[PDB]
Amino acid sequence: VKYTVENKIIAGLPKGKLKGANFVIAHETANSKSTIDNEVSYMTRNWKNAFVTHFVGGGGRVVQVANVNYVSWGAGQYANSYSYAQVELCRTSNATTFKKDYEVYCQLLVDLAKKAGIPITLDSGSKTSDKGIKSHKWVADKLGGTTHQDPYAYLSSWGISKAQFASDLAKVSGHHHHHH
Ligand SMILES: [Zn+2]
Repeated sequence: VKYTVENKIIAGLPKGKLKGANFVIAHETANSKSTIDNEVSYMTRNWKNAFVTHFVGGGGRVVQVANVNYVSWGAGQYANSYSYAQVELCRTSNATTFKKDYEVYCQLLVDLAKKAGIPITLDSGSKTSDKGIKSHKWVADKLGGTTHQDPYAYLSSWGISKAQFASDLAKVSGHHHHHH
């Protein structure tokens, strides 16, 4: 799947070194009324409270709001010290929009993991040494420093289980000539 990264990197962010480039975090906004543009404007003004690296939404748009391979304030202190990137899915009520949003979400999570040298697994293991794509839920369950459970409630409303999300991420990495 093809996408365009819109550069809206927030001016003035800290560029904190990671303890390791071990995770890519899978989020969603939990906001049934916001657009991706609303989310980007809000996070620009409120970055001191929280920020991620990327939004996905608005029909498979990507907006980058922070550089990767530095701390982002997205998932509590324990995940934030080990997250190469943090990718946040915006909501839609439109099935055509969602299919675009979701395909691009899966492609971007795999693209970032591959660039960081992180395995394409979902919610594997239990520690900061278990590299991979991690839901906010897995961070809450295994590391603490947060209680959020995204993105599974939202994916479930669109008929996508955790098992289906794992299999969809593997299908991106499993493409013929995805890698050497
Ligand atoms: Zn989250």
